[PDB]
Amino acid sequence: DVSFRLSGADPSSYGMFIKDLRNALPHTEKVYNIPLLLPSVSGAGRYLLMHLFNYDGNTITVAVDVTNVYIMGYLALTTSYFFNEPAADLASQYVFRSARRKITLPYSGNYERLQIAAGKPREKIPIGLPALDTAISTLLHYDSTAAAGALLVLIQTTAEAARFKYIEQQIQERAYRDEVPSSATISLENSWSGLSKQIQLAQGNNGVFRTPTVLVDSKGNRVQITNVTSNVVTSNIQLLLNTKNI
Ligand SMILES: *[C@@H]1O[C@H](CO)[C@@H](O[C@@H]2O[C@H](CO)[C@@H](O)[C@H](O)[C@H]2NC(C)=O)[C@H](O)[C@H]1NC(C)=O
Ligand SMILES: CCCCCCCCCC[C@@H](O)[C@@H](CCCCCC)C(=O)O
Repeated sequence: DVSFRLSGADPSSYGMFIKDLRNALPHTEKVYNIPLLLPSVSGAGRYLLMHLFNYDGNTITVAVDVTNVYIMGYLALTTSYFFNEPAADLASQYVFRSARRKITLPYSGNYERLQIAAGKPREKIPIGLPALDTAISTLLHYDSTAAAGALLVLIQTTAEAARFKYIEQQIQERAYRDEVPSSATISLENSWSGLSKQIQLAQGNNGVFRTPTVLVDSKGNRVQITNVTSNVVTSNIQLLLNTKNI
């Protein structure tokens, strides 16, 4: 299990949490020095439990699939909550079994469905450590519309930060003040599967992408990523989705 406490949190302690999160994900192989997530894991070992504490010390436990960093559901007091998707239902067979009741959320976990439920794209949802504190508090008491927005915050400040050093740094900059994610942040989130695939395809292609990946940079300009010498590959991406899962 990994843990993060919003009470007394700073860029340093958040950085430690993201390191812990990355380190809790198993790999037997690195591709271009980037850990390669496993094709599959059987049993309860497939799921990592993140213990998150809001400023007041109230807690949720979040279940994360270690093969893809997808949040499947969470526990809030004695109630478990899972996304409306087969992978999450499967997760409910292994985690939070001692919960008194189980609620299935009226949406899947994908960005498009969550944005519809929340009533706004994540371009317009501020993120940061204060937003994460809010998200935790929101998830403690069931409200499906509010929960959609909270989950959009949660996914980006945990899973996406684990996947990209740039996103981790973005959240560290937002330690005491929320701000909507940069277009670069959104771009990286959307391209994680694509980048993971192409980095793996580069293995037998002299470090060259079979298909170029289009990203928006920090300055806000659209750039093409064609090979492994790109800063996105050498410095940014921290975890690779296995091509068996793409
Ligand atoms: C591999 O990727 C790099 C980009 O990371 C490519 O180089 C850039 O491409 C041209 C010059 O060739 C310039 O417009 C850019 O300024 C370069 N960027 C950087 C950061 O140097 C390179 O062309 C690619 N190589 C192959 C074989 O595809
Ligand atoms: C893709 C259609 C159904 C969703 C399948 C699993 C995705 C939900 C699992 C958690 C998810 O929110 C991920 C990030 C979202 C990626 C989906 C956007 C298209 C996560 O928890 O980081």
